[PDB]
Amino acid sequence: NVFQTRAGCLIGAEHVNNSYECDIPIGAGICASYQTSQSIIAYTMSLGAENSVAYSNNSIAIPTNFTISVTTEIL
Amino acid sequence: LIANQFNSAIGKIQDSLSSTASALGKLQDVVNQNAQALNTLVKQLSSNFGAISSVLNDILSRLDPPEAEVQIDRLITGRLQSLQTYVTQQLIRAAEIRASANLAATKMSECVLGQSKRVDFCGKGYHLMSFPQSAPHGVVFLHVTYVPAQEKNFTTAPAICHDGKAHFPREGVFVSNGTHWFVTQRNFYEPQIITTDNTFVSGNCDVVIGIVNNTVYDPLQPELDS
Amino acid sequence: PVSMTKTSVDCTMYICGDSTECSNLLLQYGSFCTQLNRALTGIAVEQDKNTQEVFAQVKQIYKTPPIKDFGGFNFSQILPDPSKPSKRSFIEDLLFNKVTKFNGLTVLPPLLTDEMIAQYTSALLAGTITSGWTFGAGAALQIPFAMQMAYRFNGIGVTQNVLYENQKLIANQFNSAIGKIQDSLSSTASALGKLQDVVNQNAQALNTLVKQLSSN
Amino acid sequence: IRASANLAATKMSECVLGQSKRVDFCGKGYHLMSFPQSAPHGVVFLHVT
Ligand SMILES: *[C@@H]1O[C@H](CO)[C@@H](O[C@@H]2O[C@H](CO)[C@@H](O)[C@H](O)[C@H]2NC(C)=O)[C@H](O)[C@H]1NC(C)=O
Ligand SMILES: *[C@@H]1O[C@H](CO)[C@@H](O[C@@H]2O[C@H](CO)[C@@H](O)[C@H](O)[C@H]2NC(C)=O)[C@H](O)[C@H]1NC(C)=O
Ligand SMILES: *[C@@H]1O[C@H](CO)[C@@H](O[C@@H]2O[C@H](CO)[C@@H](O)[C@H](O)[C@H]2NC(C)=O)[C@H](O)[C@H]1NC(C)=O
Ligand SMILES: *[C@@H]1O[C@H](CO)[C@@H](O[C@@H]2O[C@H](CO)[C@@H](O)[C@H](O)[C@H]2NC(C)=O)[C@H](O)[C@H]1NC(C)=O
Ligand SMILES: *[C@@H]1O[C@H](CO)[C@@H](O)[C@H](O)[C@H]1NC(C)=O
Ligand SMILES: *[C@@H]1O[C@H](CO)[C@@H](O)[C@H](O)[C@H]1NC(C)=O
Ligand SMILES: *[C@@H]1O[C@H](CO)[C@@H](O)[C@H](O)[C@H]1NC(C)=O
Repeated sequence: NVFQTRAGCLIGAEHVNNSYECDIPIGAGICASYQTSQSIIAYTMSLGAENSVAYSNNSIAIPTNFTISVTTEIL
Repeated sequence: LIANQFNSAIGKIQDSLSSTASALGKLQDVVNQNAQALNTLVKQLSSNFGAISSVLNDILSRLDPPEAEVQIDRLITGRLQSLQTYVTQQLIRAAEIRASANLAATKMSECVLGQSKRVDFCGKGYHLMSFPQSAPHGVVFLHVTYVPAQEKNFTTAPAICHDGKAHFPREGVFVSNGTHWFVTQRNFYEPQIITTDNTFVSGNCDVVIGIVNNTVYDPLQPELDS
Repeated sequence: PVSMTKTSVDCTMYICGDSTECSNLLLQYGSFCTQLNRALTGIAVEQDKNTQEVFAQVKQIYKTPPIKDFGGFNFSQILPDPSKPSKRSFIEDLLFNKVTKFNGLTVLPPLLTDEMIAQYTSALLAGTITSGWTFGAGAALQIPFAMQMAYRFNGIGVTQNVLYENQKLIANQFNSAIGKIQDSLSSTASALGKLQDVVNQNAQALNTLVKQLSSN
Repeated sequence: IRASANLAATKMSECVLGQSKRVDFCGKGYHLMSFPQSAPHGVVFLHVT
């Protein structure tokens, strides 16, 4: 159950087409994770949801509402 | 509404901190590296460094000084070399913290003591205010931020012709709900009727591109008529 | 500069060329080398963190609309070019061309391949042209690039009507200014000195490390 | 490098994502907008001023 990557030989992890958020970094763009019956999968990283913006030369989007969100920063 | 959004938002911070320690990783990391470094320091004591015995007294015993000096000297060079590494690691690691402290000072001086217009320097999104909380060997900030949530599509125009004179908004931008033209503030939908008060005239229609015909209501004239 | 070559050097293979006799003597020195191996690991994982912080600042990957109708401005240079194999813009490649063993020394690969980095810089650049600063705050909001620039003037204290009256002149001044950037990078390599300086120091560092092997 | 990386990190956030009123933090002149471009082991900014 061997998978070949630029990082090296990867043994005991099953390749998958699906991409997800990077979970455990192997390098050269492959991250591995525990997922479903559960096993270890190695996948190409997902850089985030694809989102084209409905741009045009006369269209503007105005927020109509707000959320006060408090975040934590630790140093 | 904002009070409720703020009060609940503080509430979640408890729960995220109450159950998961993944947030506190950064401070815990500093403790481990320093604590782990000392373990390496004391561990080197047991190492022989190529001498008959690692225990110094056993060298003082088990043979007279004139030969024992050679064995001790081998011990010293090993131990002395261990400090050279350990100290040199601290200075470099100490420099890292001091760089982090100066960032904290700037972040404290510029986030809690005042509003900061630097984007993403004090929390994601538009910044309102910040709270410091002390933490073991560190500081924890609560960045209270304003995040615009729900948006709408509106047709917009750079400027408005009224009598052959271009009109530009004093503040905010022109938005049309499809049949009527309004000026609304930049970050919130608060449509309000076009007036000479909202708009300052400049130049002539032809030069601007995309300018749209409409009417600019004038407050004074009905007052004059009535 | 953002990241440096992620290198890891093995304790023993460098010190002892596979001599058990040499290895046993090394065990007397105790845990020296394992902190060296560990310290170099600390550097290595850190670099993959650097590139995260510089680029991975956008939560979604925006792409520009197909038709490049930007009020006259011309980002064809800096926007990604499909024809080139790596999804890289024209000005990016001028950079990748300008900038140019077996004793336990291994060079670990970076976590973000040069392709994926190019997607962030495509995403960040696509965000700036259609949403201004908004995508940093929250959901990206479409806004005609003519107006967004008119906002930006209003930021520096010049009233808006300066832009809309002089849109045509600004566009050419912006389009031409991009033009000079290509030539300065394409012809003169003194610009990329800093990145080239990072690489040379590291390669020079390893060679001195290997040269030390052959001294008595 | 890390000091240089954060300086890029700050410069990315405060200059690309938003207009910055800090003087010469974003190239000489009043700042309008900046563009990021990737590079070998580094990042190159275009500062439109
Ligand atoms: C703006 O968004 C807030 C987000 O909460 C909305 O407030 C909620 O309104 C619903 C009404 O269906 C209430 O049931 C919730 O309790 C409200 N939330 C909170 C936290 O109080 C608000 O209605 C939105 N305003 C507009 C005009 O759409
Ligand atoms: C756009 O907004 C305007 C202003 O609110 C709307 O015009 C009003 O429409 C209501 C009916 O919903 C009438 O009772 C008012 O008399 C109208 N005002 C004026 C000044 O005519 C208009 O209907 C909205 N249209 C859309 C498509 O949103
Ligand atoms: C806005 O309204 C003006 C009229 O106030 C329009 O100007 C007309 O333009 C046409 C086309 O060139 C001419 O044939 C007319 O003679 C113009 N009118 C006058 C009074 O000179 C203008 O076209 C309108 N623009 C938009 C975008 O609606
Ligand atoms: C943006 O500028 C580029 C040039 O950098 C334009 O691409 C050129 O288009 C002309 C046709 O007008 C061709 O003859 C050139 O060969 C093109 N150059 C390259 C490098 O492809 C592009 O058309 C401009 N876009 C707009 C909308 O004007
Ligand atoms: C990925 O998909 C292709 C076809 O789209 C398929 O042939 C291949 O087996 C898939 N990979 C895995 C690991 O199943
Ligand atoms: C604005 O219009 C676009 C058209 O493609 C649509 O995808 C988008 O959802 C609209 N905005 C909202 C808030 O629905
Ligand atoms: C906006 O783009 C449309 C094409 O969809 C074009 O017909 C129109 O003239 C443009 N208007 C401006 C002001 O650029």
